[PDB]
Amino acid sequence: GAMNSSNYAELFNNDIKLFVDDTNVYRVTVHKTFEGNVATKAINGCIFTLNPKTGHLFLKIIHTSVWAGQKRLSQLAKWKTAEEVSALVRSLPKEEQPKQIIVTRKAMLDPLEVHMLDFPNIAIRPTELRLPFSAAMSIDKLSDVVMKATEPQMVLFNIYDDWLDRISSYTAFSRLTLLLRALKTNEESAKMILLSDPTITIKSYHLWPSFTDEQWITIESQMRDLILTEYGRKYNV
Amino acid sequence: MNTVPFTSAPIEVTIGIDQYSFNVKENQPFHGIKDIPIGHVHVIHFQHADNSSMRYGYWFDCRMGNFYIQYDPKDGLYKMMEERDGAKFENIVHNFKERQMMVSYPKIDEDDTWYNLTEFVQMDKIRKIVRKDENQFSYVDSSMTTVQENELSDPAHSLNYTVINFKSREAIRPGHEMEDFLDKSYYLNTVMLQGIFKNSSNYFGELQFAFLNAMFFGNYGSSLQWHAMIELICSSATVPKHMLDKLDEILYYQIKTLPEQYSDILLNERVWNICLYSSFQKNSLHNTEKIMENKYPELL
Ligand SMILES: N[C@H]1COc2ccccc21
Repeated sequence: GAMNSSNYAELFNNDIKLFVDDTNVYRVTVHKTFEGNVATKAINGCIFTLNPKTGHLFLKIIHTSVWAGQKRLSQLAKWKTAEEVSALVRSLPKEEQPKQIIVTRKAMLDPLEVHMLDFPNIAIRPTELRLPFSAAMSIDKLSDVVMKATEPQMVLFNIYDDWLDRISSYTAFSRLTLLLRALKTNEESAKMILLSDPTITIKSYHLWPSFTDEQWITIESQMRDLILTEYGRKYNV
Repeated sequence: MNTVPFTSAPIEVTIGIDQYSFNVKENQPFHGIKDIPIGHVHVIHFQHADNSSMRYGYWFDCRMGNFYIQYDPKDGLYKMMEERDGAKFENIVHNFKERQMMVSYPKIDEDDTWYNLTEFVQMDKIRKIVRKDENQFSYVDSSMTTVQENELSDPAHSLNYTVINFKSREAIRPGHEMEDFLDKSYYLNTVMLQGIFKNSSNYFGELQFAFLNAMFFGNYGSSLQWHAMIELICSSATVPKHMLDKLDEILYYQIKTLPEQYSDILLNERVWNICLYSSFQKNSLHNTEKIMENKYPELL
C-alpha cells in the first residue's frame, strides 16, 4: 500500500525500487501580455526518478517542445511522466527493473498504473512521507543540465556522490532529504552554508562538496538550524 | 396470460413477482400466481419469514415451458420445476383456478413499468450469465458472486457478467494510455459493443438484468456490474445518440422503481455524481438527472 514512517527501512532493503517525483515536469513563468492579460511560458522540466538504495538518479529532461500545441498541460504532464517511467523500466534489463515504484504525489498513481499494465508484478505505491524532491532544481548541476537542453534527454547521476563508501544508504538518504528540505525552505541560505568555505569544492564528477565526515556533521547541524530558524521566522516562534 | 402454480406453501414466505410483493402464511392454502403477462421475462422471488437471509428466485419466460414451484423440505427452499406433461399441467392449473387458490399478477393497464425495466432482457442471455443448462429457468440469490468478484469461489454458482475493468489491457490500447483512460469510447464501442455484446440491445439487456438482480436480491456483484456499465457509457465521449437517449429512459425507470429506503445501499454516490455532473454525458441524461435530483438529492 502506501509508504510511511512505519516501513521506512523498506527503502534500503535489496528489492529494487524507484521514487518518482513529477513536481518539476511542467514548469512555467506567469506574465502579463501586451493587452494586459496573463499568459504562461513553459520552461524546461525534468522527471526525478531515484533509487534510494543506490543513489542512481534517472533525470529525464522534459523539453518545452513536448507541450507544443497540447491542451490541459498539468494533466498531460502526469501522463507524460508515466510514459517516460514506463519507457525507462522497459529499457532496463529484467534484473534491473524495479519491484516497486513509489510516487511522491497521489495523482501519479492512475497514470503510472495504466502505463505499467504490462508489468503486473511491479507495485505502484503512494507515500505518506513529504519528500523534498521538488528542490532538485536547487542543485546547480541538475538545474544547469535541464535549462541547457535543446531536446529531450536522459541524464544519469548518483545523487549521493561517493557517500556510500563511508555511510549506509539509510544515512545517505537522510542527508539528502535534509539538504533538499533546507534548499526548499531557504535556498539562498542553504547554498551559502554549502559553499561558504572556498577550500571545500565540488568534484567535477559530483553534485555536492567534498566534505569530510566531521565537516558533514557541521553542515548537517547548520541545515537543521536553518530549517528551525525558518520555521521560527515563518510562524513567529 | 400464463400461470405458475405452487404445489403448496409449507413455510411462511414473502413472495415477489417482478416489482410486486405479497405475504403467504405457513401452510396457507396458496397454489400460485395467474394472469402473468406473456411477452416478457419474469422473476419470482422469495424471502423466508423465519430467515430473511438469502433472498432467492427464478428468472423464467412462460413461452419456453410450463413451470411450477414446489417446496423442498430437504434443501429448504421453494424450487422451480418444469412440467413436461402439458395436459397434466393444464388440468392442475384449471382446478386451482376454479378453486380460486391463486393470486393475480396485479398489472394496471396504464403501467409500463415492467416492460420498461426489462425492455432488452432476453431469457437466452440470462441463461448465459446464469449457467445451469438442464433447466429453462435461472436461479439467482443474494449471495452469488460474479466471475469478476471471484478473480479478485465455486464457478458453477457464479454470475457470468461481462468483465469490465477500466485499468486492464482490454480497456487500454498500448500507446493510447491517457486517451483511452480519460475517454473510454474505444472500450465501449470497439471492445464491448462491436467485440463482445455485438449490439447495444445486448449491452442494455445485461445492464437491466444486473440492476434487477441488485434490487430484488440485494446481490452486491450485480450492483457493481450495473454501475460499471453506466459509468462506461458516461465516461465515453463518443456514444451513438440513440444509445444515450435509451440509457436515459432505462435509468429513469430503474431510479423510479428503486425502493426509497434501499437507496443508501443500491446507489454508488461516486458513480452517480461523476455520471451526472462531471462525465462527458453529464448533459445527456435529462430524465435521469431530474428524477435523481428530486428523489435522492442527498446522494448528490
Ligand atoms: N400485495 C399485493 C401487491 O402485489 C400483489 C401481488 C399478488 C398478490 C397481492 C399483491
